[PDB]
Amino acid sequence: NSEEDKQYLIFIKVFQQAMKGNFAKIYAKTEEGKDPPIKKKVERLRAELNYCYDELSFKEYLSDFLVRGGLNKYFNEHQEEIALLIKKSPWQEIRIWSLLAIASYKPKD
Amino acid sequence: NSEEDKQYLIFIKVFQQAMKGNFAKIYAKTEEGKDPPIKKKVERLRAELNYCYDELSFKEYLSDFLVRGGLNKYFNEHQEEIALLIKKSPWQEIRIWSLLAIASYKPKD
Amino acid sequence: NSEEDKQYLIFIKVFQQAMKGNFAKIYAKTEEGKDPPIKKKVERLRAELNYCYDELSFKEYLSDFLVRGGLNKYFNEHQEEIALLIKKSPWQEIRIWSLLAIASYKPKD
Amino acid sequence: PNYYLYGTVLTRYGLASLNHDIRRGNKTILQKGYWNNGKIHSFVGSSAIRWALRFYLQKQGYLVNRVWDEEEHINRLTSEDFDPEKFYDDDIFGFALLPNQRMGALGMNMAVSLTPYDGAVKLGAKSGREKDSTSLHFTEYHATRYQYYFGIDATHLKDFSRILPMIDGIMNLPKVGGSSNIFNYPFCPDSLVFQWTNHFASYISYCFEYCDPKSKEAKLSQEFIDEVECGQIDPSKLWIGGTIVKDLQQLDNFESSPLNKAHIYRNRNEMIEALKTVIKRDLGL
Amino acid sequence: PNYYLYGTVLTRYGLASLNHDIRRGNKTILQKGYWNNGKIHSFVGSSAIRWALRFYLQKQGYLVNRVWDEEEHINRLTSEDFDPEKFYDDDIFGFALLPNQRMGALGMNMAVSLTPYDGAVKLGAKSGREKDSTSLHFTEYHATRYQYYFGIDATHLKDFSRILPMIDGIMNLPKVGGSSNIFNYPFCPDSLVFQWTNHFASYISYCFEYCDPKSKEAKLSQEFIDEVECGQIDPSKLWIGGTIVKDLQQLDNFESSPLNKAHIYRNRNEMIEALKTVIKRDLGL
DNA sequence: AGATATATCTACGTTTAACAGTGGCCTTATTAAATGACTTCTCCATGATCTAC
Repeated sequence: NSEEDKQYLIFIKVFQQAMKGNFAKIYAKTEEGKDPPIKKKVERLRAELNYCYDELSFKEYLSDFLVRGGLNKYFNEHQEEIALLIKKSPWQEIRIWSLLAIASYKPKD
Repeated sequence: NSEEDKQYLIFIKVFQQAMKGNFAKIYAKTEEGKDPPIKKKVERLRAELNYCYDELSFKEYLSDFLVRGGLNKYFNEHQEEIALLIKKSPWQEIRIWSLLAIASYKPKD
Repeated sequence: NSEEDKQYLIFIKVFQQAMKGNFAKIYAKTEEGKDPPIKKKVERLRAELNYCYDELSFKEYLSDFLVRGGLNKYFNEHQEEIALLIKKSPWQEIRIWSLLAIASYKPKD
Repeated sequence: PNYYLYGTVLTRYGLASLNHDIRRGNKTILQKGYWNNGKIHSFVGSSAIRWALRFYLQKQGYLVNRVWDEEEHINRLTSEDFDPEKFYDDDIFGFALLPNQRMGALGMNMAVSLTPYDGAVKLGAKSGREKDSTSLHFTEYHATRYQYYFGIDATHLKDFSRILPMIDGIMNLPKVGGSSNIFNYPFCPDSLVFQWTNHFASYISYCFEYCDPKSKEAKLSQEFIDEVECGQIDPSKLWIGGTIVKDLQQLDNFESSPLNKAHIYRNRNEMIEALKTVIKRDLGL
Repeated sequence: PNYYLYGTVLTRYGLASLNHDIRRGNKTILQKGYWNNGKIHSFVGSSAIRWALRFYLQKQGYLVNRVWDEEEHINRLTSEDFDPEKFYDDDIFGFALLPNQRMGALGMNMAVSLTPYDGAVKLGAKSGREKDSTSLHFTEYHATRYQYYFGIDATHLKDFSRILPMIDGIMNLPKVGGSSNIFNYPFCPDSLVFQWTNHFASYISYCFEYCDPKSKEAKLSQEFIDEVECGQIDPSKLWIGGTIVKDLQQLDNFESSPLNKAHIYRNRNEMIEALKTVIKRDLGL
């Protein structure tokens, strides 16, 4: 695979780890009740991502989600590559990549 | 390639080193067996970064945070480039870069 | 290029040289094996910069800081440009530039 | 002698949600596509302006085959046998059965947004409580001026006097199909560039171009004027009117430029009256 | 001698849907194919421009064997036997009824789109709540400058004076077959590269290239300028006019390049007049 | 006049804490083409027979 495909794969894994962190925070914060909302959280995440209309707002939401996730091993191993990929590539393609990562989220067994 | 991207990457590194300095400061401040607040400090940093109302706001905060970081070599190497990048550029993109840096300091530790 | 950014950079250099003079003064003041207070001096400088209430406040402060710095060669060659830049521009912008210079002096030594 | 009327008029500044494309999700996608400089520009369908002119003709006498109900939201045909000799609608816009099929006297181009469209989205909610799938929705808008290009073959009209009502309607265009309830955008024009010549050669395409990202200055162009300076598009055949006149009169060397000796009227009504007089004189009405 | 006229023509910028191919489902695909760099471009067929030239010759008052009844939308033959001596269209475009056939002086190629086709589409729907199978539809459109190549043989014309009306028609081309109701795209030239030589070899075929993949810039191709530099394609036999003249004059070292000593005119009418004078002098007209 | 050691006072403390949205919805209808065309001519192979040398 070419370099761009590797960068895209690391971005997918980075987003998945960020969602791992956010879902862990949701589980910890709302342990009360029968079950915390995750399916509703996933639907809200999709709605927020589709809400973004230009590069500025979408990049703001993406960065905010990334920081909210926590430590990001995939984003640890690759700083400059993923940072340049985020800054350079058009925000729409980033939206496709984020949605694909959302749909590809492997639950922790 | 695309020296603007080089400046953006070195700014990410500068912000990471500044947060490293502030982490060292808070680790020095804490005493006894109390857990040093790092997750709390990171969340506080993210919340204050999101809170901003243009130009003076969040740029004063960026400069103050960089000063709080203390000795930072990456900013030492390149004075004029980073100084012009901070004075110029829309503040929202600088916020995006700083947030990224929040998510990309964790590679260091 | 972009002459106002030239004024901004020479202001950065003037502030760095003035704080170099102040650091030399305080190093001269101390004696014997006690660690000369410099990180504490940097913190004091930042705190005094942050403390200000527009116009006269922080302008008397910047003038006094430049005076206590000693003889500034860059200020000597650039009297008119520095004075005109200081008299004009919002004082918050000058404080931001000064904080950037606070973080910009380390490559000097 | 053959005669044609080519023109490109500019709309006023305001919000626009006139031509929702597909409503992908909750977002009623304001239809858009690439334009000058590769920036995405929102579009207003030319069929929308044709429908607006049809409605204008129907509203004021002017027998038309297709009557818009305005109550049942349906279109009624007075006579299925289209007769361009009698109806204004069949004579002007043409028809197709699937007979004569006409050709249409009026040729329209899709309206383009003079400014690129960034995201311009808007929320929508339905009161409070008891919320269903229809409660939350989004609508795209656009705060620009729209520009479109049209052309009529005067000779091709069955009744030569029918050119006057279309000019009156373009000057007084009714609501163009769109979200009038939420985004009431008047499509009346504020700057006109009309040419009335006897050969098909049709410059003055989308000349109005200002870019200047998010603004409302709406400068004329550089290429159109270039053309005017060079020698073609003779000023005697040009008609310019509207707010663009104010900008034009402030250009340097305007007194010596060939653009000066063109028909320039700051008021739109005066220029339209003069053009109507010229057309009536030329066509023998 | 043996004189021939070759040219590559570029059109203005606008929305065009002139060459719908066989439609699929509900969308009316406009014909497209591959071109430079492997990107899909939209093509307008040469038969359309030949029909437009025929219509121009019919309208201007020349004989024209094939009469096109606009109201009937039918084509009629003035005489069943083709007579290239008497009829302009039979002289120029040729015929084959199946003498019997003529080679035809005018040889034209397809009209390619200077800018690659992204895939922009437009939705159209019949108004009213009463909706049927023919309610909504999609029409494909393209915002591009179109470029086509043509070549004529002056000697092959039965009457040599017939070259003048064909040039006038090319510069004043009537509507090219398309959808003028919703995409009225003027095909009038705005930049020419004409060659009038006794040798046949032609190096001006598709000499136009885009500066940016989505833009209305229309700069001259590097190959054409380089070939003029190298020594072939004599500048004395070159004829360039239109909007590209400005870009050529803004090039560096233009006063030293061989492009300087070639016939270049900002106004297209002046260049056409000069070329027509040269042709009339060369062919004894 | 050249070479050399010395003297230059503040300063410090520069926020400690707790939170970084709690809820509900994430389009409801309808239409998913309507017509007609689906090459146009010629260029045949072979043997019997006519006819000129």
